[PDB]
Amino acid sequence: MIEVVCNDRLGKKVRVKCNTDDTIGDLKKLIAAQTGTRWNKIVLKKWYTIFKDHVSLGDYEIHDGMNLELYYQ
Amino acid sequence: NVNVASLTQSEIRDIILGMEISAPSQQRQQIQLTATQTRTVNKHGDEIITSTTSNYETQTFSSKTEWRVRAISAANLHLRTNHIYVSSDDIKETGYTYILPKNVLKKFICISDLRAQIAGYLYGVSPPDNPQVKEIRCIVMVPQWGTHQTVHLPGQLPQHEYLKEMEPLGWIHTQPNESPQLSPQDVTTHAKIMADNPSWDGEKTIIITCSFTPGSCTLTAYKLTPSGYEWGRQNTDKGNNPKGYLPSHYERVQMLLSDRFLGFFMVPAQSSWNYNFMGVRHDPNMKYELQLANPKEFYHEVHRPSHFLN
Amino acid sequence: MANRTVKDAHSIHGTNPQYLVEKIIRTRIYESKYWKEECFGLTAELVVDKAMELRFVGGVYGGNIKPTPFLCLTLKMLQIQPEKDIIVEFIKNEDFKYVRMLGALYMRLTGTAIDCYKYLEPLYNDYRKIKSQNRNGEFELMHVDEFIDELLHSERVCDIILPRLQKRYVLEEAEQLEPRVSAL
Amino acid sequence: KRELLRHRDYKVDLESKLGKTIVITKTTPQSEMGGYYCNVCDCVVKDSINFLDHINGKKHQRNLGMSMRVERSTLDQVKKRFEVNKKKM
RNA sequence: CCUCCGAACGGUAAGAGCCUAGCAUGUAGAA
Repeated sequence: MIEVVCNDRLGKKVRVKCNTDDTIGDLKKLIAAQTGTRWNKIVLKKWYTIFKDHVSLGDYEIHDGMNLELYYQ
Repeated sequence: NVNVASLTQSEIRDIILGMEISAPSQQRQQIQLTATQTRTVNKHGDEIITSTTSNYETQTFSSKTEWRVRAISAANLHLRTNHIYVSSDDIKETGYTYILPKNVLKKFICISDLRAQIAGYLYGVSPPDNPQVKEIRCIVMVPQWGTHQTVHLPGQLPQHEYLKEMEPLGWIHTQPNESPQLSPQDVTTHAKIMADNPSWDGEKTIIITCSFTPGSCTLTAYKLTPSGYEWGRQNTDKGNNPKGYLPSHYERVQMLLSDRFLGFFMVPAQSSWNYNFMGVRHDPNMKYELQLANPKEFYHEVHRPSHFLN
Repeated sequence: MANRTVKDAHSIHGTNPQYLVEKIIRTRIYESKYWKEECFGLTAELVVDKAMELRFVGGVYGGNIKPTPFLCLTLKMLQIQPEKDIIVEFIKNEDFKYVRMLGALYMRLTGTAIDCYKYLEPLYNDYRKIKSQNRNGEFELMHVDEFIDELLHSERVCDIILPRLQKRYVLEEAEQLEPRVSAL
Repeated sequence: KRELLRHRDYKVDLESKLGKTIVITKTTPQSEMGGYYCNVCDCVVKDSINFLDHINGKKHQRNLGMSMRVERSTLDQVKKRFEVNKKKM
């Protein structure tokens, strides 16, 4: 179970444990649990690149400790 | 191949002492403006249309499939009709033996392009007292567009006053490359001709594949068997290699060409026979009236005029 | 500005009516092509013209937040603020369904609880099929009664947070609305 | 004296010159330069969306003798629009 | 048995160049 930091630089910096087999939807659900924003209202970016919900975390190579930029929809 | 007066002082010193370094094509110096409109996205992915001028993805490819490159290759095609590699097939007088006219074949070979399939209905009555000497009267070609393997022609068969005295010997088609067998497209075309045209008789039908050989042409006479003809007519797999083909579907034909009989040539009365450059007319409902005229250039000014609009 | 609220408008729910759409989605609408091409200088006459050409309803879709034309027209009316009876003419139309649902959504965002119930409960009797675009861009076949049920029961419709409706039984116990007489 | 803003009844030819390459020399004017040109504004913009921002801007509409005020249509106008489309189809 | 899970900053290329914004105001004197 890898651990990903999902950071909003204004301030929402959150720490989320997740599986590698998890899709981005499951990670968004965990971020929703730990932030209060609804999971379908959360965008995970890499400086401009939007991670898509149907792709597993292993495919994106989101490894244990990596930061993901938190944006909203 | 240099100029001795153009040599500099150090150039002469290097010539006398040792040698000089060359420069291969693999050595690349990757170390006016043409605006281009491209459908891109912005940084946020908003699907915009931009007009750029930086020459960094502008290298044109233009290889083997361009109208300009194909036309340049078609240039000097008349000089490639010298070594006419005829095919001595094993046709032991099955029906009317192939006695074709040399002038008509020479004109047809030099008037076709080696990019798409160019074909034509070669029909003609047999000569006087022809027991095993079929008559290669002339080839009539209507507007059509051809693929890399088989050429699509108009649905309606030819019907002309000069064709009243001529019987349909078969259909000639020039393949892109050489192949020691009838292609699935050729078999499908033969089956369609036999099913639709009553003049495409079983033993009376032929296929003069005037393919493009290496350096010269390759004229192979072939015929379709009854069962093979039925299979090629019902074969819905119209690709380069369909499923449902057997070696018995086609057989060779023993024939030759001579210049004694000056054959005719059916040209289009309305538009040019080679209509591949304009693919908005080669449809199945084509009912055109042919005429007694020579075939037009494969890339003539009227064969594909749409490129000249720019 | 093409997106400023008209300067002869009310303040619906205490705020600028355009603010009834979430700010992120408001901005995403503002930078869309449909809002800049097909939603400029529109009056309440031409909102009808664009509305009859709608082929689906929905909010936003894709990894990028791309508004649908339906949501863009909703925001355009929130900007224009057409009169109430114009919206009743929108809803009372029976031939073009998407115009009716567009008017119903505007009424839901804008009208009070009495207006919302009184004007949208008659639409439970409409069972015409409709296209609705998912978040992934796909299209699903819903029904007009299901859309009205989402308007009157769900917090979020077309990815818009809706103004909070008073529950029906509170207005019923206040005599302001007679019980919901169905078609059965 | 500024008239009210009117909705454009014509479609915009944003997609018209895709692939159509323009050779740009010194002597070429801005009219035939790459991108989009506001003949009313005499300005060049190199995005479709940025050109849309321009033709939806205060300065472009000012050059047309317009304003940022939209006509308030009435009941009968909307009703007659409904009947007009009903008749047309 | 062991449960204390922190954060922000030290992360701006400098230019050119054209377009539209948010802004965000604009309510006072007078003949």
